[PDB]
Amino acid sequence: NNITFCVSQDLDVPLKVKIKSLEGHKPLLKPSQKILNPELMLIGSNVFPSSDLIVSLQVFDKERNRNLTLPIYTPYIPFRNSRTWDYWLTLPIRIKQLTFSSHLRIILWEYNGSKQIPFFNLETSIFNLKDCTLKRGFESLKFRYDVIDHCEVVTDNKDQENLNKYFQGEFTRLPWLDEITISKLRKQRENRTWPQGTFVLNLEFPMLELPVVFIEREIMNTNDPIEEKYRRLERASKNANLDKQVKPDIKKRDYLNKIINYPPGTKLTAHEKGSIWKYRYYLMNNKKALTKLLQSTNLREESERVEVLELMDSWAEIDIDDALELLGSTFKNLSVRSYAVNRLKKASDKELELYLLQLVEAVCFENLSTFSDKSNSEFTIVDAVSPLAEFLIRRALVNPRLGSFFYWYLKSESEDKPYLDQILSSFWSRLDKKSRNILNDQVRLINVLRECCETIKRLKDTTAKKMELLVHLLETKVRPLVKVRPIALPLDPDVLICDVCPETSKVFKSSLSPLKITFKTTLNQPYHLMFKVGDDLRQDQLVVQIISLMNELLKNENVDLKLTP
Amino acid sequence: PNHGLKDNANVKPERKVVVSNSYEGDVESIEKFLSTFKILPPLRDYKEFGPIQEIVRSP
Amino acid sequence: YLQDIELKFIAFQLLNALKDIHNLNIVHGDIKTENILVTSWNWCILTDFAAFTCYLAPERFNSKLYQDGKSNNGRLTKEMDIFSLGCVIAEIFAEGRPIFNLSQLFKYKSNSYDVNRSTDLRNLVLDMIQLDPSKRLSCDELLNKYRGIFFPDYFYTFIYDYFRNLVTMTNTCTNSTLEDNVKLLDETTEKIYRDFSQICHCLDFPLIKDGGEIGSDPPILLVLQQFTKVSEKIKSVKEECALLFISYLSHSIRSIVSTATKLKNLELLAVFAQFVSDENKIDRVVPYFVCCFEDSDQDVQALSLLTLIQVLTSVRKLNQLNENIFVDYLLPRLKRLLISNRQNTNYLRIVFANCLSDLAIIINRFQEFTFAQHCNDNSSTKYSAKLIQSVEDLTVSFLTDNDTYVKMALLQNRERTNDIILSHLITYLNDKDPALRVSLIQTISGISILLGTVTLEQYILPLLIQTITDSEELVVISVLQSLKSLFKTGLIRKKYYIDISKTTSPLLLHPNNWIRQFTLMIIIEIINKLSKAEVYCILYPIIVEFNFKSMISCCKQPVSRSVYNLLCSWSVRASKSLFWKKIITNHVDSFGNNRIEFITKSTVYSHDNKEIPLTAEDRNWIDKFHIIGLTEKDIWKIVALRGYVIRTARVMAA
Repeated sequence: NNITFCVSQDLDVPLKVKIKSLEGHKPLLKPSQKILNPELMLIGSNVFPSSDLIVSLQVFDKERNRNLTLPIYTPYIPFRNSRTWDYWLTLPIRIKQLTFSSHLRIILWEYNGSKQIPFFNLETSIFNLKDCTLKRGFESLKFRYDVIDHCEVVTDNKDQENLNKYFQGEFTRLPWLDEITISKLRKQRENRTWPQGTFVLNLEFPMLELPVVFIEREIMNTNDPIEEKYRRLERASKNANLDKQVKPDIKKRDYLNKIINYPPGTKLTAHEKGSIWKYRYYLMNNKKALTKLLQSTNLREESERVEVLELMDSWAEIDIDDALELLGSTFKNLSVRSYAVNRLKKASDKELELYLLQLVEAVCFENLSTFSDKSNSEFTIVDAVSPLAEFLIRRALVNPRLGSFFYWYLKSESEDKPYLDQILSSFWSRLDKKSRNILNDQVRLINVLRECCETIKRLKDTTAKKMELLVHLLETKVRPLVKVRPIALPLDPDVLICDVCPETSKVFKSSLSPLKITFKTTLNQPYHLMFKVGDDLRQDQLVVQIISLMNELLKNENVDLKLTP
Repeated sequence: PNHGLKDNANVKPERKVVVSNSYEGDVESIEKFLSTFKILPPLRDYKEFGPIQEIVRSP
Repeated sequence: YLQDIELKFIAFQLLNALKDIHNLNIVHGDIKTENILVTSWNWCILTDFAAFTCYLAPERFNSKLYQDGKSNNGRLTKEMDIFSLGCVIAEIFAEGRPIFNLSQLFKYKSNSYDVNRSTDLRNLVLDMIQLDPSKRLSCDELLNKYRGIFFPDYFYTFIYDYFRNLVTMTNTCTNSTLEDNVKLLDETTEKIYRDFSQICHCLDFPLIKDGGEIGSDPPILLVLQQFTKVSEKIKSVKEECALLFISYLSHSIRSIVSTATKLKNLELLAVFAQFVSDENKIDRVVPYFVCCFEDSDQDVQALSLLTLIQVLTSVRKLNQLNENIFVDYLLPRLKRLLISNRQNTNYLRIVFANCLSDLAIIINRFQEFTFAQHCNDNSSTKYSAKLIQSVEDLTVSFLTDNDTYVKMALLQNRERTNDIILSHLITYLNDKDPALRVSLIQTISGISILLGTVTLEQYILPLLIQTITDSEELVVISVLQSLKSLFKTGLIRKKYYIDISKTTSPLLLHPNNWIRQFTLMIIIEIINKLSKAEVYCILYPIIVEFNFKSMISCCKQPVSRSVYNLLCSWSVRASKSLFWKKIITNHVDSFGNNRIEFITKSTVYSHDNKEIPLTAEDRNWIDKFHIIGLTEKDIWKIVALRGYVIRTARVMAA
């Protein structure tokens, strides 16, 4: 065993105490039984029971007079043998948990007579004033009816024996003579005293190391109020007991409706959320009051989720424009994504323009995906390698152009998220028809074409030299364009490309080294195209898509700003 | 003792010799406990009564 | 919820003191708006120089005296303008809506206003409202005109406590850890000063603190948490005590900077001593939140159980009809929080809650009190009765969930829960349900008789407190005592406790007559507890002549007369069980020997007949190794049953 100083939280587990000896008062049978005497006619008169001393241990808490530790009691041997145990016992409170404020207590319960067994009481302190718990060491105690305690004299000698356990500087011959000091501690049995109304007990609790004790640590995080407290109070006011739901109406219904007309991304207050909670009737009435009421409540327990999801299919179908508010990652609810997918089951041409945000949704489509991945891996563990997602898959398999758009959108997300690379294969498996797959491979050759452009951007030469080289490369590319069959156009999925005019092509003088080429389509018309590499165009691309969508929003107003998308 | 070895796997601190001043807190009782032990036994050796010679032996 | 009657007056008083101090600082004129005063977890109002859509508070002087910018006049202001602005702001705080309007200013120019909304308060406010400079608002004079003689001193001590809060409230400006430090320190100092501060206004002798232990030392200072109760809300508030400062200090105690935070929250739970219906609801609501909050230290569950115990010590009838289903849901929330990290001990909390089951029944009685209160009206007595009946039928499910949790904790194995089931059995009186729980505890007693037979003893001793119908199970309990005679010596003492407990109240004479006929014969053991159990035979015989003869048949005392003479009889019955223990060792040795031979020269006596023949020469020399006296000639046939019992104890091994 090793001695060392180790603080409360630093120290790990719960306390234990071994208890052994006592001091015979000799006033009774050696078990402290019945108070023996020649006057025993009175003992029959006093009905004096013969009590066999046993023990019990529980700790008085902190001297705060609360109750913490566990009462515990052992078996019975002769207490006329003076019950020498050295028996260990314990309870469930760690040293880290143990408050430096704490105190031991013990009650010796004998076994006396009819409905009779005795009781004696004592108490003491757990740790040192030096914070070491009983110095993690052996001791001896004394106790009376009340207000009594322990000292050290011969117990101070025994404490020096604990200094043998406390590892004062020691040697091997000293250890043999410490066996001779087992003979000496054997000689220590000579002790004698004859007090009354009080008793002594020899109790050793030597540990390896000296404890130390303190409070537990804590964490301050994100002279102030906080968020979770407001949650506590607000949630405390959330009772809603009597379940009867009235269907009242008044002029305040208009004001409440106006309160529900606020923007989707807004964070509602307390009273407003409750007012929207009692607005369930009108909330079901107005289609624009759906998502707002959905965000007006928080679903955690199945209690709220019950009525919520029950009213999910009950309420009027919301506008698809307002459906994009509850389709975000802000609401991860299964019933929400379900019902929204049911509302988004209809896919218009504007869904193809919404594919850009659908890629964002695809990036946000993964929540606790370990279960789904394991589910797929379960069926993937057979053959060797060589949810609204189902709706997106059906929409991808439906129209080949939409599938090409989904693949092209997956091409960008493949870099950021590694799962998208396999999700592209899952998308290829989502589309049964391979008719679009051939043109998808012909359009996959465009990656090798871009690799050829990068190969042309690999070598450094003169401006005119790189121009002529770009012309030769445009010819070599013109050979492949005629060699390979027609594919899908970058400008529009409907239009198909035929070939490209070599001499009509141009070259940018910028640092990005962009390529400008006029390609004759299947409509027998030249189409100029400017491409770039070695950079992320996702910014300007999403901005362009936003410009086109906004242009559609302007066209919806029957007025054109004449902006080129 | 084996539990003390597990506590050694937990690895709290300790020192036999003098250690640097600990951070303020409830550990100030342990620091005062360190101040509750008599010290400078060795310091009395080099303090006064001149210098200290060395042992020179012979066959 | 944080808004209260005396609370608004307290905040307004603080604002008045701050404004008066500002007036004593020879500086004023800051525009008053409703956004000036801010609140924190301490729930205190703090005004700033910058009070920044909202209705503005105009200064009558600067308004009426303004012509072309007062002929290009520079910056000007007086304490009067701050008195009028402060007035209007105070009214705005009182009502919740302000008086500021164009028509209001025009009415101020009309020197008349309609007053609709206390006498002294209205006058003191109208003093500053009428004319700021002219009517002499005199903030200091109002500060001396403060109504409460008590409230002034209490808020003076609370002003010092507000200085303590300021000490807590206190590139590089201030450290981040300094906030947490200031918090924990503010709390510790708050309690340490809360001793004498409690002593100041409306105290009590007994308490849970050290100074409270000194106060309870005069009034006589098993294990339970108890202190001075509310006593019907401070005897219906004879001293008129209403304080939200305690709830403020509790809301401030919601945070936690150390394990001193445990004593902090405990001190808040002690501060809950003031009894208010609506306040007790939020106070108790905070406790469960604290429960489910910190999974770091296990002490959180303990403190939560303490605050919950205080909530059980609240003892108030339900103010709102919601209190029923809210408690029903409160139980479910605590059940959800009951699921937590492993190796943590929830046993104490289980015994505590089970002891609080009676308080749950009292909560049902509080629902009945709500029904009775709702029955006071006309044509609403039968409605409240039916409502209470339906709510009780719905409460049956809650009781089912509670019993389910109880059976779960009882089935959990973590033997500390079994000891926690003792208080559960003590408070089980509130539950009148079937014996199924006792059957689960019986199966638990069997599984305990398998492994934890020492604990099975202590549980069985406590199991004698059942005191329930169907006395036919008591026979199986007697068989369980015969099964308790198996190994554990503690089980023997426990069975002796159950023997005395059964000796107090009997059931069937004859069955217990034969029972005690065997048991008293087995009571001749020299064990200290065995003598105690042997002494119950005389008490049994008390509850006559035919029984006297029947007992005289097996009587070992020739000189026996009465109870005292029976004591002399037991005194003459003195024997040594050491040689009996050695004889048991010889019995186990015989069990290790060969009993195969049945040769010589199954009923009850057949066991003894097979016991005697088991040895011949060995048992003879063994009998010669003992005292071998005439008093040692006693056969003790019960030692054969205890021999098969110890054979079961050996059957628990190889």
